Amino acid sequence: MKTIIINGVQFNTDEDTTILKFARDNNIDISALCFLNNCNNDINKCEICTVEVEGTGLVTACDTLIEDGMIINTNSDAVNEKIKSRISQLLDIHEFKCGPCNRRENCEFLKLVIKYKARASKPFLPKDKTEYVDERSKSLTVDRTKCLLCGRCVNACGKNTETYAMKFLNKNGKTIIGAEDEKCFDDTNCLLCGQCIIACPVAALSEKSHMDRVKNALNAPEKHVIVAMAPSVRASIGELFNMGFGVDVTGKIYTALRQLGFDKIFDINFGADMTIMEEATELVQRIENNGPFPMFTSCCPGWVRQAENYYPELLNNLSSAKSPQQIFGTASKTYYPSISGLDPKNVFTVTVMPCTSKKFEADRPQMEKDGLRDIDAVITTRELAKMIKDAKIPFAKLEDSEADPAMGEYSGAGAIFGATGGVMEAALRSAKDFAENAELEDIEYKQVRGLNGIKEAEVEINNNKYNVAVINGASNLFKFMKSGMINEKQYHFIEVMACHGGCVNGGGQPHVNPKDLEKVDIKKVRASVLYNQDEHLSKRKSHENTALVKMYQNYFGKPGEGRAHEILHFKYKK
Ligand code: SF4
Ligand code: SF4
Ligand code: SF4
Ligand code: SF4
Ligand code: FES
Ligand SMILES: [Mg+2]
Ligand SMILES: [Mg+2]
Repeated sequence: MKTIIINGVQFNTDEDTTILKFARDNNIDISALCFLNNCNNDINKCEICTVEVEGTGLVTACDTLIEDGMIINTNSDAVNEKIKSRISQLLDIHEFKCGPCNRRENCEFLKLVIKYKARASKPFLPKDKTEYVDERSKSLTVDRTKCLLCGRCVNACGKNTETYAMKFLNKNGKTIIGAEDEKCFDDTNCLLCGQCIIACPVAALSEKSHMDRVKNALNAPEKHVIVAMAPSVRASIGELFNMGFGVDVTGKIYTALRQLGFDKIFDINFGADMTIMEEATELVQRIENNGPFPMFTSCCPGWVRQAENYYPELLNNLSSAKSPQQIFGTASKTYYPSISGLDPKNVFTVTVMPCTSKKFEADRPQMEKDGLRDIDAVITTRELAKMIKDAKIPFAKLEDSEADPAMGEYSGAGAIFGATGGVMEAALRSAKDFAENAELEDIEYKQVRGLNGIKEAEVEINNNKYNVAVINGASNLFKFMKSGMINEKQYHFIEVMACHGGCVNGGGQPHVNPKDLEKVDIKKVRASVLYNQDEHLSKRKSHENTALVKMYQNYFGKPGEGRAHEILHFKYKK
């Protein structure tokens, strides 16, 4: 073993790890900042994790290994003044205005300033933030007046996407972070997945705001404003109201959306069932025509952009079915009027997503028809949360209400969409019933679930074996293709999500403090909410959605053909 003295307390351990990690595992407080995802800022260590080691001096605990004979002190005056100096220096480059800041209620930096009572040697107060702000992107926004240059976004992008779209840049001899050549992120190989935002300890990286689109549309007398949340929203937004993790708040969201003044409360899970109708039918179609295999999902715009930027040869292999968001939006301007009498142009369709990329998908030029946008606005989970708080809605104390069932009902299949393997399973539940023309009892495909990067399974459909795969994260898509796993066998249907764990870990999701990520498996705790809804729902198949069946019977007809194929589909091409 090793003998380690920390603050006078002796430890006898055989572990090989860092001071920070060992300290955290023994309830010994050590501050940190730039350390996240088992990596720190190598070229510019923040030194917030400084601790004293007798015979060595001050050392960074987040990358310093424990060694026998170490006598560590974490709270000496020499350590605190050092940490206080670094935080003070960061403040010299930080616009310290927490009042209007969108991270006011969960900023790692603010908590560090309060903790050490640090103050700026000179308050950073830029007159014009123009040069510091980049709002060119449809999904991302950079405010470099808040940027600590901790590199956590850069490292996050590398790990999650392996695109390294977020880079350190030298602008006029000044270190900043941004896209390649300081271009607009959209104009680069960036996936707009927002993982860089999630890793950001401050409000330096945020989503491109759409709240003005919403509030204007709401206050517009003639505008009929629809709202519909994604699957993952009802399993995460509760976190930003001190309700904890893994708490279902579906009913509370519906009520909150009515108090905010939305004219109609629908649900994207209804659109998730639609996507399954239009994707399960296509899978069966491609089987009969024998290809083109494999069929890739197309509901994740992060993946779409990844295909557009790295694998354009696969764009014709993507499912023509629109994403649950876009497919919902299409029906909102055509079907919903036909059952409400509303003038389509007065219909304003808003979605609540866990995703920053969804903003880019919704504003795609061709994502419309007859001048009518499928989706007019997308607000992240964080945006809706702020919208609720600004309205002074006591969310945690709201009583449950239901959505409007015309486009608000959803089966358990559409419910699990928010988790990696969700779309896959949901699609197989319908495709097997379609191909075999039956109503099979066994519908649970646990094989394609979980947090494994790459997941594969052999499924039987109409007395024939087919190979499916589920790519869990953009970095795993790169690995899947580069390593030649695609060519090792003939796959017939592949799911691809950009964010590891699925949309429950989207870029528009609530920020989780590093100390909570250690205590909670955010990806599984969030997904559990979705699977629990699937288990307790009467309808667990997309095509068993009564409200949707009505819609298809009375308006669209059959899926994968006629009117359905006409307007609910969207093909990508190189
Ligand atoms: S980023 Fe954090 S510390 Fe800086 S102004 Fe915003 S809330 Fe305050
Ligand atoms: S944008 Fe955020 S994560 Fe990136 S360097 Fe600045 S503070 Fe760190
Ligand atoms: S949105 Fe995703 S791909 Fe783009 S820079 Fe951020 S982490 Fe990288
Ligand atoms: S996995 Fe979901 S949340 Fe992440 S980029 Fe794709 S659609 Fe958005
Ligand atoms: S947390 Fe250790 S150097 Fe940043
Ligand atoms: Mg390191
Ligand atoms: Mg109104």
